[PDB]
Amino acid sequence: PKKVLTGVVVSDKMQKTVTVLVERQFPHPLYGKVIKRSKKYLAHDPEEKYKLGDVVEIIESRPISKRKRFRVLRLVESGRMDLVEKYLIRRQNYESLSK
Amino acid sequence: MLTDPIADMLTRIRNATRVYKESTDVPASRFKEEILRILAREGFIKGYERVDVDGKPYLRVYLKYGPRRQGPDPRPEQVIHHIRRISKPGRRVYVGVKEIPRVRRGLGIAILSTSKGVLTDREARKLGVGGELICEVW
Amino acid sequence: PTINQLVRKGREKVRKKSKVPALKGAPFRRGVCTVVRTVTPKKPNSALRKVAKVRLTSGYEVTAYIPGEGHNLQEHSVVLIRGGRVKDLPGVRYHIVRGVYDAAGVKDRKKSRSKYGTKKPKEAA
Amino acid sequence: GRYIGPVCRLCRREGVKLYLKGERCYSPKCAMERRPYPPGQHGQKRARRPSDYAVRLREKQKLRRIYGISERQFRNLFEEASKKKGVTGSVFLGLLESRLDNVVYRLGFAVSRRQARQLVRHGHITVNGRRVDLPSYRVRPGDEIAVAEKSRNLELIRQNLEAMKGRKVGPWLSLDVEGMKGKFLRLPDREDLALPVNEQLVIEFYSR
Amino acid sequence: DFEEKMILIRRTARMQAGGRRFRFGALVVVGDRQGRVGLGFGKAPEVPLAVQKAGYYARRNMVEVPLQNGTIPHEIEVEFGASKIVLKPAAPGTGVIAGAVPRAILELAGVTDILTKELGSRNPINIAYATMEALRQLRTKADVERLRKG
RNA sequence: UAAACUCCUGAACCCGGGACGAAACCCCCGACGAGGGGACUGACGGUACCGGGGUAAUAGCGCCGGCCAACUCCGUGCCAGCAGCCGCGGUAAUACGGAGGGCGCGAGCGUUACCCGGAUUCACUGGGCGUAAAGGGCGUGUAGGCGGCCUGGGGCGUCCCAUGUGA
RNA sequence: GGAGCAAACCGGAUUAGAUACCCGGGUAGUCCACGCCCUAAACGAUGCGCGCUAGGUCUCUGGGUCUCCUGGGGGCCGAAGCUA
Ligand SMILES: NC[C@@H]1O[C@H](O[C@H]2[C@@H](O)[C@H](O[C@@H]3[C@@H](O)[C@H](N)C[C@H](N)[C@H]3O[C@H]3O[C@H](CO)[C@@H](O)[C@H](O)[C@H]3N)O[C@@H]2CO)[C@H](N)[C@@H](O)[C@@H]1O
Ligand SMILES: [Mg+2]
Ligand SMILES: [Mg+2]
Ligand SMILES: [Mg+2]
Ligand SMILES: [Mg+2]
Ligand SMILES: [Mg+2]
Ligand SMILES: [Mg+2]
Ligand SMILES: [Mg+2]
Ligand SMILES: [Mg+2]
Ligand SMILES: [Mg+2]
Ligand SMILES: [Mg+2]
Ligand SMILES: [Mg+2]
Ligand SMILES: [Mg+2]
Ligand SMILES: [Mg+2]
Ligand SMILES: [Mg+2]
Ligand SMILES: [Mg+2]
Ligand SMILES: [Mg+2]
Ligand SMILES: [Mg+2]
Ligand SMILES: [Mg+2]
Ligand SMILES: [Mg+2]
Ligand SMILES: [Mg+2]
Ligand SMILES: [Mg+2]
Ligand SMILES: [Mg+2]
Ligand SMILES: [Mg+2]
Ligand SMILES: [Mg+2]
Ligand SMILES: [Mg+2]
Ligand SMILES: [Mg+2]
Ligand SMILES: [Mg+2]
Ligand SMILES: [Mg+2]
Repeated sequence: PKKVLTGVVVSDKMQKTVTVLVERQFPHPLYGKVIKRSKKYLAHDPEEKYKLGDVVEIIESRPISKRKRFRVLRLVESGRMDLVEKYLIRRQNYESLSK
Repeated sequence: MLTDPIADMLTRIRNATRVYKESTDVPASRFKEEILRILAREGFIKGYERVDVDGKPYLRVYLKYGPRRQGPDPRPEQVIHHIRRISKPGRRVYVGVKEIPRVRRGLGIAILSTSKGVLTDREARKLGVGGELICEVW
Repeated sequence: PTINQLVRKGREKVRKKSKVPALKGAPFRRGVCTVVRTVTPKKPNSALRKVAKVRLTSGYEVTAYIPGEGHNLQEHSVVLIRGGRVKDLPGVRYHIVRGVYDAAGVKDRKKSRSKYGTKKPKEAA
Repeated sequence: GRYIGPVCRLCRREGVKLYLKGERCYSPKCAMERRPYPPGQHGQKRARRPSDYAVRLREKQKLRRIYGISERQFRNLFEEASKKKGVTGSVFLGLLESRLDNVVYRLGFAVSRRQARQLVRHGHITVNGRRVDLPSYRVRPGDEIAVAEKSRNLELIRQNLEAMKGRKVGPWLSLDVEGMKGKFLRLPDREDLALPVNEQLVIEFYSR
Repeated sequence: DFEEKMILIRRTARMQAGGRRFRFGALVVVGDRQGRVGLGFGKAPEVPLAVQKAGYYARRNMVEVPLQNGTIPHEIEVEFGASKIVLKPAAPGTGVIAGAVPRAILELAGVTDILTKELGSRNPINIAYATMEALRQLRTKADVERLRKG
């Protein structure tokens, strides 16, 4: 099975590409507590159809660029700008950790 | 805000029993009721019942002890010697049926929430299921 | 700590500190005596303890204890070092091994002979 | 090699009478009927309350010295019994009693385990027809333990097989006395033996 | 009459004008090897008298130990002050695996097959008192049933 | 009982036989296939193993204050030395050196070095923070973690069955 | 800005000595504004929030049918329990 993941488009700045943040969760190997973790995937959108906020599925794919190995299978639901806020703030916090 | 109502319930019991109270109320929840049912069936409590306290749903819970004892300190033996959450908000604990534990060589229970309802270890093992390991009582 | 805290931080494995650079752990290291001095102990002991400052192959120049009844070590002696502090002598973390290279083993030693490195005697044997 | 050295001398020390000489360690002396105290200069002086260790040590030295086996071989047997199913105490004894050198002695062909050892070593013994010179060999049940036809004429085998005229043999063994051959019908239960040894102490000794 | 094992004897000392002044303590277990043990702690100016005193105290202090074939109905942890004792059932052929203190006690109660562990303060006195509580606190399928009726 | 000594066996060593590992490739019949027949081939090795003869024929190392199984006499006098930790030695040392004796292992026994253990002494199982080490000087609040009661939908966690994989 | 107090410092005592304790002076400083510093036995040496488990007694501050009852806060003694 070509791996199908699902997450949230958090960038459309590139041409024919969307960035998709994808959550995965699981027990911690020692401490057992279920923990979330995530990862961004660059996904191929040949028709710049998908935009900021969309939940999409993402599918394992024949390579399209360096580090672009996924295509956008389908829209799951639109909207979710809340989740994009989540990401964008987490991102600007970074500048408040320097010297 | 009360993070774990089940831990709350359990602890209300732990506490009331340690001073030989005849009963405790505990704010009512369907889930809570199901755990009590087991508790009652297994003879840890006398029984329980729905009630309103300031017109709000509780579960009065009739506790149960040994007989009076002999020498100095004639306080009754306790029926609930031990009662203790396992799975908790901070850290859920889930088990397959092959790893449901034997509580005090079976002289003790483990209550256990499954997709075939809340069950003791034995009920659930025979029913061939596991799930969230709620608490162990001996 | 909370579980969330263990998840964030975890516990720290404790690194054990070597009592002994005979450099690379290597069970014995060969050296050349430099000063064969006598040193007094400390604490609650009194004696004239026999000691070699040793230049090693391992690079280190270190001080070693010469165990046994009495010895035959002088200023260019060439000896094997083994590790084993002395405790009454500060900065003495190794012993010389007797019976090897220019440290002859202890003569007249009937008992624990294999430490001290002295061959089997031959009168009733 | 196995012990080699004074014997009815731990007959002493170990308190109990051990049967390591067979004929004499049996008759006004395992040296023990004359001097029932430890060897050496201190032997007869108020023994000190023994440490839990001393006790457990002694019991295992007892059991081991009885079978004449070495610490390494004894130890491996114990570890083997521990892995195996069932009361690990008896099992060990099961295994210890399955040694050909012992069976041969249990069967009367030799008067001592030590002497049984020499018989087995020097080819005088045969398991199931085929001959076998290993003291450690595991006799399993069913096995016939004969004497070597070539070896039969020997004074020693004769006497011992003749003094087995009257004699009765353990419940796990049988013995055609004339054909100079016995059998190993099954492995002995703890109850089958009357050893002066509480193995619960031995298991305990191998716990730290 | 029971067996009487002595676990711990020690000499304590109090101070007085011109010199120290010694007392002796003795811990003694007594038991029949069949479900009765008693722990006794007895002090006195001479060792003899303290041991004797302790045995006496030990007999006035006995316990139901529900054996079940040389071992116990279930596992128990007991903390006594800072000393913790764990007590685990074992099949036969295990032995009493335990440190000097809880073993003597478990021996004379006729436990033959049991797994233990001292956690905490490894103080003999307190380890012994925990072992007693631990035995003291053992129930069986029988008594538990009886407790849970109504 | 150890020795001496009395019977008994017979490692070493000497004599004799003597391997399995090798049936194929190949050749012949059949058809150059199936099937059948035939011949060669051994480094290890004159070894393993079998048979006859046959000699009482190696014992060492560590330890004996407590932890820890094993104690006495001499020598020595805070010296010489021992020492894993506690600590021994200053004229009666079971702690040093030797003797006798004893304990433990045994073609080994000790030493040093390194890993895990004990160490629930990084604690998930399984620890702590008033005075022992440990509550941030106090707040505000971001990310994050956690979340009261009732009903319905989805089934991501979770649980179950079957199956592939885990050489 | 500066009354009083007072590191340093200038003197007087005391003392074996006295770079101190005692006495007499005395600058910074202590005071104000603005800007820094960011420490402490910054202590309850006790993180915050929530629920649960006898009472008695004194106190500050609300409400009630004001002998007594019922909130919020500060103390003391103490059930169960915990603690080395
Ligand atoms: N150490 C005292 C304090 O602990 C406080 O928090 C702790 C305590 O409130 C409480 O710990 C309790 C303890 O109160 C009470 N004495 C009994 C219990 N044994 C402890 O519990 C803790 O330890 C046990 C294991 O011992 C765990 O199984 C349990 O899950 C854990 N809560 O729960 C917290 C768990 O550590 C605060 N951190 C702080 O006030 C201070 O550190
Ligand atoms: Mg309550
Ligand atoms: Mg599975
Ligand atoms: Mg000294
Ligand atoms: Mg003697
Ligand atoms: Mg504690
Ligand atoms: Mg400790
Ligand atoms: Mg002999
Ligand atoms: Mg002959
Ligand atoms: Mg000893
Ligand atoms: Mg020595
Ligand atoms: Mg002397
Ligand atoms: Mg020593
Ligand atoms: Mg000596
Ligand atoms: Mg070998
Ligand atoms: Mg650990
Ligand atoms: Mg923990
Ligand atoms: Mg700690
Ligand atoms: Mg502190
Ligand atoms: Mg604070
Ligand atoms: Mg806040
Ligand atoms: Mg938040
Ligand atoms: Mg919820
Ligand atoms: Mg699912
Ligand atoms: Mg002055
Ligand atoms: Mg002044
Ligand atoms: Mg002034
Ligand atoms: Mg307070
Ligand atoms: Mg109040």
